[PDB]
Amino acid sequence: DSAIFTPRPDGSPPPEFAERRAGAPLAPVTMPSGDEATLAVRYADVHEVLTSPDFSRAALLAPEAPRILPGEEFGEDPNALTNMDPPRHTRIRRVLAGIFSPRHVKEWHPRVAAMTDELVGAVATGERPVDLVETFTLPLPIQIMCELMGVPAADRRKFQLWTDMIISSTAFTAEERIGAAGEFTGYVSELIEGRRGTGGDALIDALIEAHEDGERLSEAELVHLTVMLIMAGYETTAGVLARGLLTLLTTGQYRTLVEEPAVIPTAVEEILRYEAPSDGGLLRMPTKDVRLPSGVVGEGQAVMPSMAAANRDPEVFTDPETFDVRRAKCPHLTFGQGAHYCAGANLARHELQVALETLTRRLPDLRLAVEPTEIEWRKGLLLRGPLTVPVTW
Ligand code: HEM
Repeated sequence: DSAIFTPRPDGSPPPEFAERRAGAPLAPVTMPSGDEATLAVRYADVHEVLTSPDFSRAALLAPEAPRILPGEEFGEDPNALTNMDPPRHTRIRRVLAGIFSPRHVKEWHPRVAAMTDELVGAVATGERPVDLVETFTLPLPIQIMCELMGVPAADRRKFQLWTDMIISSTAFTAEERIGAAGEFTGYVSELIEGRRGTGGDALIDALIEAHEDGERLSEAELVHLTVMLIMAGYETTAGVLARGLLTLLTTGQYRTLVEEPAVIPTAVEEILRYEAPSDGGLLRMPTKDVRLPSGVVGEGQAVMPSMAAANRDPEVFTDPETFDVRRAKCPHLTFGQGAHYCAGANLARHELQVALETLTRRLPDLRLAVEPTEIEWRKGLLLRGPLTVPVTW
């Protein structure tokens, strides 16, 4: 297991979050690696940990630094954006801010709608019951990312299988995951070679142009970013989408969106808040003693921010354990905050919105085909979600 506390059979939070928010807001936690870190669970603390300039990400690559998981995985690549500090991080963050500008993401809206229509159309004209994960919530983000990256349809499954292997640290050995990452990268390098200089207007072309014309990305940064964007845009989105649809169906609030589609934008934010798929996040190393709202974290003592625990803090969210698609106030931290705020947040939010728009439009009578306790879940602190979501109509 890679769960933060006891592995859980559903999407409910571990009781230690509420216990800690009440009586131990900044206390050590033993991570799956066996190393310790300070677990921040209150929203005020997590928000400061994510936004303060007095924390480092690159310091966690040092040999004696705490690690979240046992082994030497791929979050140790010094060319990964999540492992960088300013000024290097600043340069690449500025490149990505232009590439993912609201104007540029809006230009990708039609492809997002086309892929969503295709997959919902296939469900609606097919047999029932169906597993909505295999037929929709899993394929949709990876197909979108593959389209935006100029990947042929025939290769989407390889990308899905490679990503699943690389992120499933407890399911495959390091040799297997290293091998998949080597294929992934190798494919992406050949993709760039066949794509560069041909005048496309996709995400992949904007990344290539940043390297070739701007000289604002190195070759290793370009290749690593392209792989990361695919992996992040696929798994995290797919997990939030499956968790959110399961919760909509179990609470009966799917019907709320069918009858009042104007609620879908607040529903997307509430799904992000309530089904935040990572109980824990990337560690932050204090580069000096940092005064947080609940206490001081010492220089050199790494902090785990829990965005999921922050997302249920009653100081910020009234009735935080209630799922309410009409919730007006929803400043969740599911996309993080500060320097490493999700670079794809606009695209991810739009995908979720269009998924719910299209499912409720085409399949208004959708309902669970099994009792929710028959569904198996992933357990790990970096990504939890249901394995299947059987539905019918
Ligand atoms: C629902 C979907 C998603 C969620 C909940 C999510 C969440 C996050 C979070 C929490 C972070 C910051 C991690 C930290 O600071 O420790 C992050 C970073 C990032 N996300 Fe997203 N993500 C989602 C979708 C996407 C999509 C669609 C893309 C790209 C197409 C993307 C690209 C990135 C990248 C590149 C970073 C690193 C930014 C940096 O370190 O400067 N994500 N994401």
